[PDB]
Amino acid sequence: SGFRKMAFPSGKVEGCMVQVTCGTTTLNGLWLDDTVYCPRHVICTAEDMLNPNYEDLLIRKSNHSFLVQAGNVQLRVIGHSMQNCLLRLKVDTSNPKTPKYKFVRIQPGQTFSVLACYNGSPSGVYQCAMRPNHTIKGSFLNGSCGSVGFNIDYDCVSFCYMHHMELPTGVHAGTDLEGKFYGPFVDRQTAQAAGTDTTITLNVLAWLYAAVINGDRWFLNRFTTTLNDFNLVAMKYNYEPLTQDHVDILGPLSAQTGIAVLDMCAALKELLQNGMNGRTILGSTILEDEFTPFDVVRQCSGVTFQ
Amino acid sequence: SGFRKMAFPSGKVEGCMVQVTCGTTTLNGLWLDDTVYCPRHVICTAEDMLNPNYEDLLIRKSNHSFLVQAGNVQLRVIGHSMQNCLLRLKVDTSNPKTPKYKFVRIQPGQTFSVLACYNGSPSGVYQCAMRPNHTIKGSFLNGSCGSVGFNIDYDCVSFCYMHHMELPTGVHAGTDLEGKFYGPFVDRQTAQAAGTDTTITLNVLAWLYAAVINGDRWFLNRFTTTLNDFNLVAMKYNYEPLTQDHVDILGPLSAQTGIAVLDMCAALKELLQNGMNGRTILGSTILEDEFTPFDVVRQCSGVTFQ
Ligand SMILES: *[C@@H](CC(=O)OCC)[C@H](C[C@@H]1CCNC1=O)NC(=O)[C@H](Cc1ccccc1)NC(=O)[C@H](CCC(=O)OC(C)(C)C)NC(=O)OCc1ccccc1
Ligand SMILES: *[C@@H](CC(=O)OCC)[C@H](C[C@@H]1CCNC1=O)NC(=O)[C@H](Cc1ccccc1)NC(=O)[C@H](CCC(=O)OC(C)(C)C)NC(=O)OCc1ccccc1
Repeated sequence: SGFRKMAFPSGKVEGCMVQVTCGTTTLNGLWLDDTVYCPRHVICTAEDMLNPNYEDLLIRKSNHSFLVQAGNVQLRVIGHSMQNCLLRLKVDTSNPKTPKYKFVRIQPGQTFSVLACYNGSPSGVYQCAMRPNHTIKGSFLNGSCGSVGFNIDYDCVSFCYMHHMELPTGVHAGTDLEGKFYGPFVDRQTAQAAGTDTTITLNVLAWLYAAVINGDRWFLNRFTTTLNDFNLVAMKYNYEPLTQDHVDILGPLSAQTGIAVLDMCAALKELLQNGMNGRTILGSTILEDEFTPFDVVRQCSGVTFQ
Repeated sequence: SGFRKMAFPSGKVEGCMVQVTCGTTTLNGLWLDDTVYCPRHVICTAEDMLNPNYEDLLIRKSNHSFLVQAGNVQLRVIGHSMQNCLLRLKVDTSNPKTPKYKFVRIQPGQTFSVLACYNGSPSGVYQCAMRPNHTIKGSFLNGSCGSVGFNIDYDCVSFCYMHHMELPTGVHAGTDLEGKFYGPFVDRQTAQAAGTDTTITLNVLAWLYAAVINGDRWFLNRFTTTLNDFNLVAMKYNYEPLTQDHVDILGPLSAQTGIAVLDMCAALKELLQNGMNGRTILGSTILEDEFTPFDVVRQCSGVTFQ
């Protein structure tokens, strides 16, 4: 029993972190096979940051403009190219610790583990959701750029995020491992702001299923709702519209608990309208939206505490 | 910026996890050098669980009664002994992945990272506090016994917890790596219950410092309090008494923010008495008690967002 925000074991990713220096800028890189991936903003200096032209900044560098350190060992750069907002630095050594991996672009609402890293050395791990507005609520200081986000399926690491920047609200933006940003953001110091966010409805519902599997039913009611009547209420409370796809995704959790999705929806409608009356759900006084249905299945018992 | 419950990178601990079988019971073991540590309740079968005599159960086993698997490789047991509620199985191979490590007995209120493990294979990592009543609010299923808790200082792993059992409230109990339980609990299936818990006052205060360092001051007030007047209020709200030692521990955070401890105490007194008025602190609608002062210093910038 219990329910915690649980990150993937980070060992396979720790063995891939390096430090990348260019001029007086140091940040983190990811070393797989004989390539090191890092944010391209490593090539900026102070002033470059406002209006940098990366093609023009890069063509001015050689291979030996880049210093790469793996632990206490210098990796020699024998090649470099730019791919979107990332650099791909070819090095002379293949990483002997390279796990099976994939690059994946996660979708809004999905979760992943972040390995916060400084000067190429891992310092902590925590679980994030990709918000609807394409930012994450991370925890990052200066020097954390190039820290990556990932999931693990079997023994395969699916990398999905590389950290690039912090926005004025203290939330975070970055790219997939193709260097394509999540959201409308750009790697330069303009006046960009996170758009308005929404509560992730599918996840709140998954988490209500988790509470049931774990033995708690207090928030349920005798009612049902239609997808549409639910969505009218959803909009009023800044929740994402529920779709039939979301209803189908919730199938297996519905089956394990015996609670029809739209019945769980009515329960949710009631919680939004009435509050929790000073009670908790899985120890929480608020409606948690950062566990997916897959997160609940991965953590909860396959047997309901009936 | 940001503030997350952050676990230590788990790689050094993942390389030490094995599976230990005895009869039809499988659980996790920790492999350092040529010793594997596991809960001694591995030697119980069904019925043994209520009134087991471990000395009598153990003397009936040989070395080859124990099956130990490291990944896909069988480690041969050449020795075994009991130490408190743990077994120490000597094996023929020294773990080539043994990190620098210590065994430490953590104190109530202190935190640590848990590597949840099943059948010797790590499945997730999350941060816990040791509650005042010597339990943790973990997330564990059947097969999770022998999963360990740890901190990392530099590159040294300080192991502090091994998981043994779940109590009726869904919270968890276990031992240090000497096999001595945290709390009055015993490794048999009696009618034991967690004692009443308390809120960890020192940590709540550390977390209020974290909120200030991160730029937020809304909860402060013009008042001060004495240690004693504070404690009268503390008792009324099920908070631990504040001690002078706690005040001294909070020194560096006090210094970084310019807020005297007892002034932060007055602010806390006010929050307990009045509530948060529908506002959040570091994104939380409740007073968080699972970050130590060391957790705040390890995660927050050394520069206050003034
Ligand atoms: C990692 C970079 C690194 O590790 O090595 C040194 C370059 C930084 C991590 C950030 C900083 C704190 N926490 C983090 O997550 N990333 C950056 O410093 C990037 C750098 C950069 C350089 C060139 C081109 C593009 C990006 N910059 C930012 O994150 C930047 C920080 C501004 C900020 O919000 O912090 C304070 C201290 C001023 C409050 N953010 C940014 O430009 O956002 C857009 C914006 C700027 C100004 C006004 C309004 C919006
Ligand atoms: C790990 C053991 C393992 O991995 O391999 C198989 C042995 C178990 C992890 C627990 C179970 C679910 N989550 C966890 O954290 N640990 C146990 O099963 C131990 C086993 C044991 C055997 C012999 C001697 C001592 C301990 N037992 C318990 O945790 C036990 C479980 C009872 C429980 O609360 O679960 C449900 C399903 C019945 C709700 N807890 C226990 O004995 O607590 C004291 C108590 C028992 C009965 C009534 C009141 C209090």
